[PDB]
Amino acid sequence: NVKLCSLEEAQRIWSAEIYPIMDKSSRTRLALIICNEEFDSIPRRTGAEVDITGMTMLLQNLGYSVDVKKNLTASDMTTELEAFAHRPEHKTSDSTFLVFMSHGIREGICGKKHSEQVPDILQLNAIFNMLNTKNCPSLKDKPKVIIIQACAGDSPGVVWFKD
Amino acid sequence: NVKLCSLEEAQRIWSAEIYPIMDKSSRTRLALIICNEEFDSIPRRTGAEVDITGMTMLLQNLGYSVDVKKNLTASDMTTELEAFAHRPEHKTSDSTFLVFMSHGIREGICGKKHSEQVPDILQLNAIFNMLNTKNCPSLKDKPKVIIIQACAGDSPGVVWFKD
Amino acid sequence: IKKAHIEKDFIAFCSSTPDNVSWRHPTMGSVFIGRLIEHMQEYACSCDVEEIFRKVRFSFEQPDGRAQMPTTARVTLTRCFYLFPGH
Amino acid sequence: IKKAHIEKDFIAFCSSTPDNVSWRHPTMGSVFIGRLIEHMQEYACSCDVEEIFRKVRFSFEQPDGRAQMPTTARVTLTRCFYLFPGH
Repeated sequence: NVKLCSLEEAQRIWSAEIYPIMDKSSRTRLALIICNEEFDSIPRRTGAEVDITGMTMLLQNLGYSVDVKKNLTASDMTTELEAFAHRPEHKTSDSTFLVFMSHGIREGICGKKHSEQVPDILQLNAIFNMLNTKNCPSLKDKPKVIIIQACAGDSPGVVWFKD
Repeated sequence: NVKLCSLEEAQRIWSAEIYPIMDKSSRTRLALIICNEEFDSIPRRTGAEVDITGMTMLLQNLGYSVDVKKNLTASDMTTELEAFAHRPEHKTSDSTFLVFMSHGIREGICGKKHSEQVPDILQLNAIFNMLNTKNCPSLKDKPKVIIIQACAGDSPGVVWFKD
Repeated sequence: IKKAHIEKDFIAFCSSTPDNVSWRHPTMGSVFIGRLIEHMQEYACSCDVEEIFRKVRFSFEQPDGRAQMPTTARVTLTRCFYLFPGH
Repeated sequence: IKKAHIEKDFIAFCSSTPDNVSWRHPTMGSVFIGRLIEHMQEYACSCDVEEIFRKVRFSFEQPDGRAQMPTTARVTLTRCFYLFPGH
């Protein structure tokens, strides 16, 4: 589904300001999609399957082995992220993608059990921490792309004007 | 002090994915530098004058009228930012630069009276808010560049490894 | 022992600005995700991810109907990240 | 009345990553500021600000001595911002 970079296009791009790409035959690229659709106290995220399909197909076609996890608390998300960061395939990888899709608030991403009374939130800060050089040494010097589909609060994010 | 963009260079760059530049003769570009050097409870930021000089000269040579404010509390910084956002010159400007130079912590930029006991902090959130489309309508659709020289916490920001 | 940066080579791309809503059609999917796939499909061949993400942001420029503005956050990419699709 | 995005066309460039120190020589000035001036001086003519800022980040790549990593934050630039120095 992705337009291909031709040999003359890759040569045109290639100098020392580009992340090195590993040999196609030996590399083990990994990506993770966490998507919450069903919640304890928030309406079902209908249409999430369309998102899961599109992102999985795209990332696979970009060369990534894609793992999909569904309907998790912030704690389970944390465990999953910890397991993902420790995967030995990252050592023979050149990059990674992390996709989070859920309800969201200003504080962060909503776990399946989130409520205004009892918060269940994965912070953006925690995501970075779990994938940094200390906790994920295998991705040191390698691009880590984090994609988030969620609200960052409940404001429509607009201002009105006459003129 | 800035290498000039030649006529053939500007033509090479010029299509619809670039911020429009206003006519040199009619435009009134503004920039603001806030630099704290002297503090109530933190050691003097020696060498700050070198920073002030360099940034002022650079921004002037890029075409900006530069205002410099020194040794302010978070409240005074706020008032200054509010006054800056309301300046009518922005209507006949195409862009702006905001430079903040101070001691810093994770929460934000330190005012002159900051202490662990009594915090005096300008949040990054507040800076954006004061310069957004509601509070600074004259810079709607125009690039706003914020430059911060400060600590974002007290960690050296490193991890050690054997191999 | 040797020193290394604790945080480097990160980029985050969020569906909306802080405080603000992101939109999702009940059958068509999330607008940001749909827009992201389409731009990655078209531009991964010729643009680095930062450039692609900027192109996604441009597509939301006009605040028509259900307005939102995707944001790039906490960027420590030291080089350009090209996907080199096909390679 | 008409709608407009509350937050758009912003870029922030910070001297270090969250939690982390930035460095300043007592007579030579702040390293990030010095590095920023030098890169703006050289590259404003040919690179947009996002590209310049990435180049600044690259220069800190090796965590030699007093390590720090400048960060681009909260980016809603929808287009490339070229300074066009001289124009």
